[PDB]
Amino acid sequence: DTEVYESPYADPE
Amino acid sequence: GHMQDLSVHLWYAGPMERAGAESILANRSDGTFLVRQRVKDAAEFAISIKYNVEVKHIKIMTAEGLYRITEKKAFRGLTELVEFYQQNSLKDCFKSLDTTLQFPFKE
Repeated sequence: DTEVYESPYADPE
Repeated sequence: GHMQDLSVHLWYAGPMERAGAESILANRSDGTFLVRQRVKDAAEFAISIKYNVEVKHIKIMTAEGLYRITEKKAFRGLTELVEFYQQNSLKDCFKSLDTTLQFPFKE
């Protein structure tokens, strides 16, 4: 409903 | 449609929501994937794929007018990204995702 795709994973520097 | 209406792509759930995306995907088999948008505030994008009775939703980055599921990639269009990965494991782009664009949720 009011949710979405947070962010499973990301790659930093 | 009106322009970059990715909704034309079978894997584009368009106005669909994440939870919603999971609703179909959750019911679909592993590998099932899709894309959706609804945040009429940030022209962002993300791809959702079914993995182990679960769904992997990875956000797509935008800067140089390129589309990438990982800060390390870049495509000129979702369709060139999605349809290209059909033969290239997502793990190559995705972080945890270890499969390919098996089938669209819309299927």
